[PDB]
Formats: sequence, structure tokens, C-alpha cells
Amino acid sequence: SRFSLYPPVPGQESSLQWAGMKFEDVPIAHIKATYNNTQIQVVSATNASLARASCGTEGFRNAKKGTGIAAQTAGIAAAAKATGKGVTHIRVVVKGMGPGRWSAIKGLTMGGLEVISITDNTPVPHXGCRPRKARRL
Amino acid sequence: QLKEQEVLKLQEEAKNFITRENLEARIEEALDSPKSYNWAVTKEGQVVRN
Amino acid sequence: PRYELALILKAMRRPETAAALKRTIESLMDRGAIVRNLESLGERALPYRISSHSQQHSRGGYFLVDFYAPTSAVENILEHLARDIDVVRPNIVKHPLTQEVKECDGIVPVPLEEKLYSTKRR
Amino acid sequence: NLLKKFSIRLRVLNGLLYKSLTELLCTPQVSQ
Amino acid sequence: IQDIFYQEDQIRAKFFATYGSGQKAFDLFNPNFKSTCQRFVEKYTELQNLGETDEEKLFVETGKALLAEGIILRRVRE
Amino acid sequence: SNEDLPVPMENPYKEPLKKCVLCEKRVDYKNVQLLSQFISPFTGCIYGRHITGLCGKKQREITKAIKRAQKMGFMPVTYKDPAYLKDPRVCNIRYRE
Amino acid sequence: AKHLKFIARTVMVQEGNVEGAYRTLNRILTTDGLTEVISRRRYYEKPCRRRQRESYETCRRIYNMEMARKINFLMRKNRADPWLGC
Amino acid sequence: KQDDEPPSSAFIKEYKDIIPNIEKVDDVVKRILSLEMASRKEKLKIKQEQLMNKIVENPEDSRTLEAQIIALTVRIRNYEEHMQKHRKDKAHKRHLLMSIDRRKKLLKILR
Amino acid sequence: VESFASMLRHSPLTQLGPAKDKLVIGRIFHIVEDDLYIDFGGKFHCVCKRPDVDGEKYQRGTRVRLRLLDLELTSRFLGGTTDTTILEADAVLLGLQEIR
Amino acid sequence: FMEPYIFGNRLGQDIIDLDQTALNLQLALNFTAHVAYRKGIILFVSRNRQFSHLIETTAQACGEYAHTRYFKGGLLTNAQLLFGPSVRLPDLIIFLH
RNA sequence: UUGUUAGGACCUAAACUCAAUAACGAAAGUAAUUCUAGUCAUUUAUAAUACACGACAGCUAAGACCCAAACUGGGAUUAGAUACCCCACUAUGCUUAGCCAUAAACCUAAAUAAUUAAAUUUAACAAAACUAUUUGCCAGAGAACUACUAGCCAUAGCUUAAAACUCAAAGGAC
Ligand code: FES
Ligand SMILES: [K+]
Ligand SMILES: [Mg+2]
Ligand SMILES: [Mg+2]
Ligand SMILES: [Mg+2]
Ligand SMILES: [Mg+2]
Repeated sequence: SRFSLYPPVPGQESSLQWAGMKFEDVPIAHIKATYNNTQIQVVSATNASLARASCGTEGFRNAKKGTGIAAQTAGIAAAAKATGKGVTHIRVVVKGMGPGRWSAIKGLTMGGLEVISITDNTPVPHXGCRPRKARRL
Repeated sequence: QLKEQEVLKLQEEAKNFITRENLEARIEEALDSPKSYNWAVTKEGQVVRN
Repeated sequence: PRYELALILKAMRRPETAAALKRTIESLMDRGAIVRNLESLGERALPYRISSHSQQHSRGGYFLVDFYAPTSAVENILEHLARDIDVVRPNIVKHPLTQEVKECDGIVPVPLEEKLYSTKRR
Repeated sequence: NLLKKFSIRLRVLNGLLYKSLTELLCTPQVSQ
Repeated sequence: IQDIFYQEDQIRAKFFATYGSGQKAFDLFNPNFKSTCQRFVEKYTELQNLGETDEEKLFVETGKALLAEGIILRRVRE
Repeated sequence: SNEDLPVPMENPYKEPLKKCVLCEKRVDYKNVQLLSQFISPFTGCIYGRHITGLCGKKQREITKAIKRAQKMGFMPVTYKDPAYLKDPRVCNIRYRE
Repeated sequence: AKHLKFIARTVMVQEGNVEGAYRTLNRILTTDGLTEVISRRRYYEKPCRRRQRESYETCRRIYNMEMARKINFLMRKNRADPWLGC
Repeated sequence: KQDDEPPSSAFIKEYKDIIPNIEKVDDVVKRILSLEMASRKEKLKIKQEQLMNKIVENPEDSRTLEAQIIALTVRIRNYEEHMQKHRKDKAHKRHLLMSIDRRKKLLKILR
Repeated sequence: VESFASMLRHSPLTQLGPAKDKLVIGRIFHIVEDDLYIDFGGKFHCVCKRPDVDGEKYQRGTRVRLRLLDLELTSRFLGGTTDTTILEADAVLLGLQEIR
Repeated sequence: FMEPYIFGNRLGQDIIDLDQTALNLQLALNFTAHVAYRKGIILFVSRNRQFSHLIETTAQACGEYAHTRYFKGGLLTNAQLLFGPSVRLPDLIIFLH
């Protein structure tokens, strides 16, 4: 009789529904937080684009394009386009480990969207491609 | 004595080996009865089969 | 020697699954093997999507075949099963029972003194 | 053994050190 | 340096493993204190003088003799 | 000489050495329920012997069984199967504060 | 890529506490060592340097744990002076 | 090649003298305990035993120079077969040349 | 006259065997605030805390009950050729002994 | 250098042979008496603070001297500077600790 | 171009966690899984003019090519950098056949059997000290990982290795 951090299991029956939607149906908010630009895309559970935003599209430029407040603005902008399209609940898959990793999730909350879960999909190779050489500075 | 027993056990076990004659019959018995190799231990080291 | 086959089969109806297990076990015999036992583990969802013979698979039937065969037959068996269209993934290993659980008294304390000399000296 | 054992450039170093230390403090990597 | 182990220790080790320490508390200030375990080892020795050669016989018989004396021996596996 | 002199012998009160949870228990690549007890629920990563509490021998046995199971189509790699989340906790690891 | 999506590295938000979910997810990804892995995997670390570091980290941990053990072994002896005045 | 190569129907060295005593054993059981269902290491234990009987006066003793030389001739001929397929195996090429040198040393002491 | 070897064999401390998780009777000889120094007949005294219940009862001379753990607390640390001792024993105070 | 005097190891605790103690204590007490008989100065020395008052009380009872406090460097090798030109040093020092 | 794809193709390259482990191998080196072959007895130390190996980098021929990348080109920088930084791309790192034989190839510890006492820090710092045995090597410094000679699929190389000359120092730990 307690809350479960673990997400619902696909292909099973659960009592958790948000706005009369199951977990597999709630749209997904894909946040790619890189060290320079934070992009955001919201899609339906059928993989159809609904909203898109990024620090660049808001109008930030060069170094300012990669700050916390820049991603926050991008998240609010993505929310507004999604809210118009008919989105109230989002599943936040946050790829990347950049500065606007959290701020983009905070902007989406400020914009009127309700996050029900937070996933992480940062690429972690299991042995992969040789990274670039260390910078001598 | 040990080797004689081991040979005798294998000869007894060889009674139930699969062959072309009983292949189809043995296949259906396996399908009817699934097996499980899963079990878990506790902090006390006790098996906990479900 | 004694080998344990781990045969994941395509998810099918029992009539076709039984035909798949008869064709497979017959191949083992045709390669000079002596099949000892056949076990089923049930149909289940694969841990990930396995793509075999231009088809993606999410569910398969898990089966075990215990058998004896010469050391030279292991290669031929896996080659033949990989060409079968109802076999998701065949894996032959040496039978676990041939390996016997070792006997352990307990955890003997290793001193820290002898853990820092190793890390530093080499 | 163990007991005994135990202008433009400054602009680049000042900015990069800030760019990196901000990341270290945004996660529990240093400490919770 | 010689490890000091008397022959009573073989008996005492079994007593602590089977019954633990006697519920009565040791008094190490009395020079002639007789603990529950020390009485067990005195009776176990007496039976062994009679000529019993089986350790199991001496262990269960001693428990019966102390039970007659009224000592409360609890065979606590826990 | 003296009857009361100490007698050489092995320590009667010697305490038995401490065994691991899997001591003298077969570790098989098909027993995914036991294997899942030593990985992370979120990442599926194998825990170290300072977390699992296993000895050197059994730590290597579990490691070789997880990799074989993961490679043979029995066990997932990137997470723990949700069906084994209810099993007992053997690993000294608390994600929640 | 072949696994099921939304099972791995997924936390669930409790009562709209979106910050608490994120802060827990970070503690997970750090306890599992993914954070250090992603950071170090940004640039190539050469095998000779990797061994020197992992050796230093091991020896550093052993030294801190023993020093912590000694500080805790004498934690009880730090009490009011019983023999004050002598 | 060599005059004698163990047949596939031969039993392994563990049960070589045990199966004959048993009154009746199945064909399958004989096949499981034959050299067909055994590793190459098992087939070499049969080759060595044949050579010890045919050469050594006391085949029960394996610590004599003649027995040690026979043990190294089986290994040397095994490594040579290995190296005929694994032409670029440098660890076993060292094993082959070191056994040849070991045999020469023992043959010198025997002489 | 009894020999030292006989005295040691029949000594209460020799009968106790291992001192881990044993029960013994101690006597309070020194009190500093809520810390009780208790002599249980060994080489080193132990130091316990005054229990919340019946705190006033634990006065000097009061005989108590204890559960021994170690007769001397000692441990070797890295870079040390000898063990470090705090000249103290370890015990858990269980409560007053009934005079009866 | 103490192993000669140790009767043995009773489960980790060294035991001191009380027969060697009796012989050695007999010699030490006899020596301490002849020095006291000849009117020599005897100084009791200890740094154990539990027994500081007992040892000072003993020295006072005997008629001798006690130093249970912090020992100043040079007290004996540099006594003339510390105490005066003609200071008479102790003829015997008894180390209770 | 970007993001997403529970879409298709490809199987190039490298092997997270485990590894807080200390295993294997003569050394170099070796940790994704499975199977096959496989390490083993000479008393022991002691070998070249012989045999077999030998990280990285490099050459030869035909392939591979995800990513990295000397170099090269474009962009910045500065009082100016062939620098450090950014982008693009190559030799190359990979494979299969041949060659090259070099590392601080160092645990800077030759390999073995001892002993822990000789009232032995027997300089100091490293890694407590010391004995016996066998081989290799060393004999102030620069000249000199040089000249010449000889061997070698190497041709600026590799191994071997002086003299004149000039000085009263050179060198090591604190
Ligand atoms: S302690 Fe026995 S196998 Fe781990
Ligand atoms: K340029
Ligand atoms: Mg490949
Ligand atoms: Mg094999
Ligand atoms: Mg290229
Ligand atoms: Mg010359």
C-alpha cells in the first residue's frame, strides 16, 4: 500500500491512469541536454511530433545558448506548443548530461505540463567508439 | 566398487534416454510439463522457491 | 562429452513446436549424438528482441536438450541449427552437472597489510 | 609504505574551470 | 608461548555450544565460585571415571543428573 | 611432574569461519531469479563484492553466469526484469535516502 | 535498442514532485557509477593512466577506511576526565 | 604417423578394466564410455599406456627416465598435430620445441 | 601449598572460557556524571552509561549484571608493529543484581 | 623481551608465571630494604593517573618520595640546574608503571 | 542539417558494470560469450657463436574503415606563435600474408637454497638485514646510445664498440 518508484510493466494490468490514459499512452518529452545546446521534442506515444524547442530556436546564441536559464526558456516554449496541441501529461526521457538537463524539465513544469516519470537514456557504450583525445590546457 | 556402481547407475539411467522410437512421445511429455530452474536466497542463505 | 543445448524456438502452436523439436533432436542423432533428456522451460518474453531469418522475435519457447556427442560434432550441430527457420538462438555448453559444486570451509581473513603491499609494489 | 605515501590563457583556464566545476556540483559525484 | 588448554575445555566447549552460558551470572569475585558449567564438568568427569567411553553417553547422562539436582538446563539452539 | 600443567590441543572454542550467502550452492546461468538478486534494478549493472557480500570464488561464479545468461537470451542486460523486483534483498545498497 | 523502453533508469513522480524524482534518479545513476563513467568517457584515457588512477583510488580508500576505523576505535575513550586533578 | 592409434571403440582409462568385469553392458553405455565420446586428452592417456607396456619393463612405475621419455613423446606428437592446424600459434610452438629439448636432455641422462 | 598451575586451572576466569557473550556480576567503584566504571573481576574495568530506568539505584558499591564482549579492547592499525590498547573492557550493562 | 616471563596464552590473554614473579619480587623487595636500611633516598615513579593519589599516599606513608606528575626533561641528567648546586639525587627509583 | 523512430540495413571497430579482483603467460602481453586444441613430472642454480619469441611506432602487397588520428587545409589567438583551442580530412590504429627487433622492455630488484641470531640503522633514501652457490657485467669524466670493423629482407637503422684529445673533477642521497 505504498508508492512504487519503479514504472508500470508494459503488457500488464495496473490501476494507475492519468487523465484516463495508461502509462504506455502518455506522450513522451525527449530532452537532449548537450554541453552547448539543449533541445526538446514532445511526441505522442505513436511517435508523432507535437512540439519542438531548443535554446537556439528561442533566440539564445553561442555561449548563452548553453546555460540553465536558456534551457528553462526552451522548456516553457515546448510546453506552450504542446499545450495547444492537447497535451497535459508527459513522460520525460532526458538524454544527455549538459547544463540544461534539469532546467529543461523545470521549464516543462512551469509551462503547464505534468511530468509523471523521469527516464534517462544517456548513451553508455559497453566497450564502442574511441573518444576524442584529451584537451591539453 | 565405485566404478562398478557408476557404470551400473549409467546403465539404469540409459533406460530413460531418448531414441528415435520414443522421440515423438517424449517430446509431448516435455511440452506438457514445463520446468523451472529459478530460486532465490535470503540474507540467511535459505532457498526460497516460489 | 556431455553437452547441454539451450534452444530458444520461435513462438508457435504446440503442433508446430513438437515438429520443431523432433526435427532438431533428429539432427543431433544424425551428428552422432546420444540424447539423454528433453526439458521444456515454457514460453516467455525474450529479454530483448532477437532477429533471426529476417523476422524480429519478442517471444520464444525455451527448451533444454541434454546429450552426449564427440567433441567434433559440437561445431556441426550449431551450424545446422542456425540454418533452421524455427530456431531463434541455439547455444551448446558443457553440461553443468558434469561440473560439481566445490567445497568451501569459509571466508579466511586476508590482512590489510598484505593488500597495500600488492597494490603498490605491483 | 602507505603511511609515508599518504591573459588569454588565464581566460581559458578561468572559464573552463568554471564550466567544469559547475557540472561537478550539479550531481552527487562529489558527495550527496 | 604455550596455548593454555586444559582437558576440561573439550567438555566446556560442548556445554557452551549446546546450552550456552548458564542463566545464573558468573561471580568472578568469589574465589570458590561454582558455575553451572563447572558443575557439569565435575559430573561429566565423575561418570568418565566409572568407565563410560562414549562421549554421547556422558553428555546426555550428565544432563539427567543435573536435572535431578534441579538445575535448569535449557538446550537453546538459538 | 605436574598434573595441572596445560595440555597441547587444538582450540576447543574455535569459531567457525563466516560463509557467504551462496557458499556451497550451485550458481547456474538459467536461474535468472538468483542472478537478478546481484544486479541493479535500474541499470542492471553487476554489484561488486563489497555490495553482494560474496567471496572471491562466488563473485566470479555469479559474474560468469550473468554474462552467459545475458548473451544466450535468458536475461536482460540494461535493467532487472520487473518480475524479480519482489525477491528478497541480499545486497547492501540503498538508492533511496 | 533491442530492450524494452521505459524500464531502465526510470523513476516515477510522486504527487507531482518532479524535482524529487529527478534528484533520486541522479543518486541512482551516481551510485551505479554511470555518472563517473559518462564524465570520464568524454575524452580518451590511455591504458597506462587508467591503471595509475585505479591503483591510487584503491590505496586511497584503504587508507581512509583504516583512519576512520582508528578514529572510531577511540570514539568511546573520549569522555569526561575520571581522574581530574591527578 | 605411428603404428598404433587407439580405436574409437576403446574404453577410457578409468573404465578400461572395469567394464570387462561387468557381466552385461548396453551398447549405448559402451559408447558413452568409449573414446568416441571423450576429449582428445583421454585418447592420449590410452596412447601412453600402450607405449609403457610395449617398452617399460614395469609399466606400473611412471617416474623412471624411460617412462618420462614416453610421456614426452606423446606430448611432442600431440603438439605437432596441434601446430599443423594452428600454424601461427607461438605459445604451443614454444611448447613443442621445449619438449623436444627436454626429451633430448632425458635421453642423454638415460644413455 | 597449592601450585600456581593448579590455581590457574581452577580459577573462575579459567572456567569462564571465552568471554564473548558471557554473563558476569560486576561492582561499581567509580562514577563520573552518567558514566559507571564497573569491576567484573578482570584485568580491566568496563565503562557503561547509567540506564534511564532506576538511575538513582546505580550508586557506588552497587552490584550489577553484565554481558561481557571483550576483556581488553585492542586492535592493530596500518603501520603499527604492536596492537593499540585503550586499557578498557567491553560489556553491556543489563541491570542491578537482585540481592535476595 | 617479556616472553621469558609469560606462562602462556589463555585464549588471547598472556598469563604471567607467578613463580618467576615470586623469585624476582623476592630479590626486588630485599634490595629495596637494604637501600632503605642504609638511609638511601627512594623515589616512586608512575604516570598512571588512576593510581596517582595512591602512589603519592604510599610514598608519604613510607617516608619516601613520589613523582607521579609530568616528568621534566633533564630532571636527573640536569638536576643541579633544576634543583640547586648540591641537590642529592635518589639512590633508588621504583617504577610502579 | 537537426530531433524522434517499441522502422530497415550493416556486423566495421572496441569489449561498461563485474574489477574495492590480483588470475594466467618466458617475456611482450592477456579480462564480451560459447565450444575445440592447450599449459603438467628434467634434483636445483648455471648458455651462445644455436633455436623460438618479442608492446608501441614503421615498411611491403591486397582488403577494411565505426570512431580516433601524426600530418595537411580552413577558423581563432596574440607584441607574433609552425604552439596550446575549434572544424575537415589523411598516413596510421583493424584484417590476412612477409619484414623491422626497439622501450624508464623497470618491481630501475640476476636466478636459486638458506637464516632471523650474530647483543647487526653498519652511510642516507628506497624494499628489514645477511649468508652460500653459478653465470653475466663494471673499473674517473667528456670525447661516445660516437668513429671504424663484423653480422643482419633493416640502406638516416639495428647489434657490437675505440683512440687521439682535455681536464680534477664527474656522479649519488640528503
Ligand atoms: S565462502 Fe564458501 S563459497 Fe563463498
Ligand atoms: K590552421
Ligand atoms: Mg568485428
Ligand atoms: Mg577442450
Ligand atoms: Mg583512413
Ligand atoms: Mg675499430
